[PDB]
Amino acid sequence: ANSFLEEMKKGHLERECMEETCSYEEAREVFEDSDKTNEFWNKYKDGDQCETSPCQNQGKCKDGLGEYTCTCLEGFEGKNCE
Amino acid sequence: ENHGTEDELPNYCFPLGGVINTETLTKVKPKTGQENGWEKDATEFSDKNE
Ligand SMILES: [Ca+2]
Ligand SMILES: [Ca+2]
Ligand SMILES: [Ca+2]
Ligand SMILES: [Ca+2]
Ligand SMILES: [Ca+2]
Ligand SMILES: [Ca+2]
Ligand SMILES: [Ca+2]
Repeated sequence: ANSFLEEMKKGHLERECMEETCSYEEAREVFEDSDKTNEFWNKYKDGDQCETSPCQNQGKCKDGLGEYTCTCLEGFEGKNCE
Repeated sequence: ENHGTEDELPNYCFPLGGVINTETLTKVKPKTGQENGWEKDATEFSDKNE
């Protein structure tokens, strides 16, 4: 959360992004990266859509807010690499 | 002889460093021909400041 002694203490993902809503910055500080927070900011509010293994044809599934991104190989296209 | 105390003013105490609840910000500069174009700019100023 956003407090005056909480954030005053060094932020911890185990001490902010768990019991509390994990809104932001406390979702990023401890992670100190835009390549790890954005991937954790969509697995706490709307869930990880890649737990169903949606991207077929051995594609890659990346988790986003409200949807997922599928990486398809050569000769594969479509919304979910189907 | 009990006159009480003279304590009209408060007597605070501050953080060793002056301030410790800072937050991070990024420099932004006006755009041109947009009446609000506020665009990023980090050619000279580091993108993260306290
Ligand atoms: Ca934190
Ligand atoms: Ca924190
Ligand atoms: Ca725990
Ligand atoms: Ca905490
Ligand atoms: Ca606590
Ligand atoms: Ca902070
Ligand atoms: Ca910050």
